[PDB]
Amino acid sequence: ERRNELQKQENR
Amino acid sequence: QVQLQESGPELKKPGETVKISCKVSGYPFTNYGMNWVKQAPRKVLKWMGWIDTYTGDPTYADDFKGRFAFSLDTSASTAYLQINNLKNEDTATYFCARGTYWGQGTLVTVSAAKTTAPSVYPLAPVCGDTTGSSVTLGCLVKGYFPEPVTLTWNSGSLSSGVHTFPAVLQSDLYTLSSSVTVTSSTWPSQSITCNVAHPASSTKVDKKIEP
Amino acid sequence: QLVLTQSSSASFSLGASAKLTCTLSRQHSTYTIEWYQQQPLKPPKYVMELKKDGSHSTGDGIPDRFSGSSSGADRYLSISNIQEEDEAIYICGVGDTIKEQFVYVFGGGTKVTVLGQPKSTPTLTVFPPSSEELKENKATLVCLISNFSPSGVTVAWKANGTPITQGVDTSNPTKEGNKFMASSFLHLTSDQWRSHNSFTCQVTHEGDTVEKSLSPA
Repeated sequence: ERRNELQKQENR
Repeated sequence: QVQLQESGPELKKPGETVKISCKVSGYPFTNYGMNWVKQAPRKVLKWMGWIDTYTGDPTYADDFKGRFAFSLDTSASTAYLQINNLKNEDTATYFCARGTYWGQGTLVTVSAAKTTAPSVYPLAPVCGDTTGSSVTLGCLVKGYFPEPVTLTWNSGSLSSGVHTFPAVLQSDLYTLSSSVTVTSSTWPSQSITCNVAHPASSTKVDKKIEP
Repeated sequence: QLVLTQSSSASFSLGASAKLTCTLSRQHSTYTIEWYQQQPLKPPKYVMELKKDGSHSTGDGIPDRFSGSSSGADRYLSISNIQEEDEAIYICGVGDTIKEQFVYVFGGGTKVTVLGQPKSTPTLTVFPPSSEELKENKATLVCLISNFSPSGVTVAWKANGTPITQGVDTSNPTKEGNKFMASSFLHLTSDQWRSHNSFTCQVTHEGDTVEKSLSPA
C-alpha cells in the first residue's frame, strides 16, 4: 500500500 | 487538515551539523514516503531523495550522497534530515514533501559570522513640519544577523499605515525599516512605540517615538 | 538523461489565457508530470498531475481556471482568465523507476507575470537621524518609497544640492500587494549631518522625478 506519492506506474 | 510542520530556522558555522524535523498530521504517517527538497537562493527546487516511513530505508539523489541522512520517529510521526560537515553552499530552505503536501520550509544559514541583535532607532518628522491630516512615524532596525527579524507596532494596530520595507545587506549586516501612519492629532497626543523581534538572538527591542 | 525543459519567464494580460510548456526529453515522452506553483513568501503548492493523453487531476485549493493538455513530449499548464494572484513561478516535476529505484527531477521553472496592474507614482517619506543614533556619533537618513507601479525606479541622494554616493545603500523594488515599495539609506557620521544645510532623496519613475528634503535646523 505504502510508496512515494510521486511514484507513477506509467513512469518506468 | 493535512499538515507537515517543520522546525524553525537554523544558524550554523561551517563544519557543524544540523538536524531538521518534519511533524506530519492529518493522515497515516507510514502510508506515504517523505521526500526532501532543497531550494537554494537561486530558488530552483532540487530533489534530495526520499525515505520509506515504515522501514526507514532512504534513497539519496546523486548530489546528496555522503553528508545527508534521513531518519524517522514513526511513533511521533516525525521525519528528520541531518546534514553533516556543513558548507556555505548548504545555505538553502529545506522542505519535506509528501508530494501533494509540503512543509513550510526550514531556513538553514551556514555562516562563520556571529548572531548580532539589531540596533533600533525611532523615526519622527523634522523641525518645520505640519503633516496636516496624518503623521508618519517609523522604526529603523540596523545591524542584525541573520535575517529573521519581525516587527509589530501596537500603538494604533494592524495596517493603520504599517509598511514593512524589506532588508538590504550592507557590509557585514542587515538593515530594515517599518513605518506607521496615524492622524496628526493622535501623535504626540496618544503615545506611540514599536516592538522589534530578532528570533536568532532571542531579543525584543521597544522604542517610544518622541518629537 | 531525465530532463524537463521550461521557459525562464512569460507575461500575460489580466483575463487572458496562459499556456506554459514543460518538455520531456526524447525518451520518457509518454511520462506523467506534476505541476507546482510557487508564490514569493510561500512553500511550493501542488497544482496537478498531467498524463501523456492530456488527462489531468488538480490538487486541493486549485481553482477551475487551472487545466492541463499534452501533445507528444510537451506538457501544458493552461491558466484560463488569469488573475493577478496567479503571479508565481510554475515548476514541473517528473519521477522515474529503474530496477525498483525511484528518482524524481524538477524543471528550472517559469516565472509568470500578470500585467494590467494600474500605474502609480511613488510616495516618498524621508526621516532624519534620531538624537539616539547621533549620540553614537553616527547618522542614518531613511528614504521610504511606496505605492508605485511598475517597479522601475532610480534612487538618488543630494546633500547641499550636490550628489552623495558615499554611504548610500538602496534596496531592490519589492512587491507589496498590488504595487511596489523600496528603501534607501544614507549613512553619514554625526556633524557630517550637522555641517550641511539640508538633504534630498530623489526618486525617478517613468521619467517623472519626485523628491523630499530634511533640514538640520
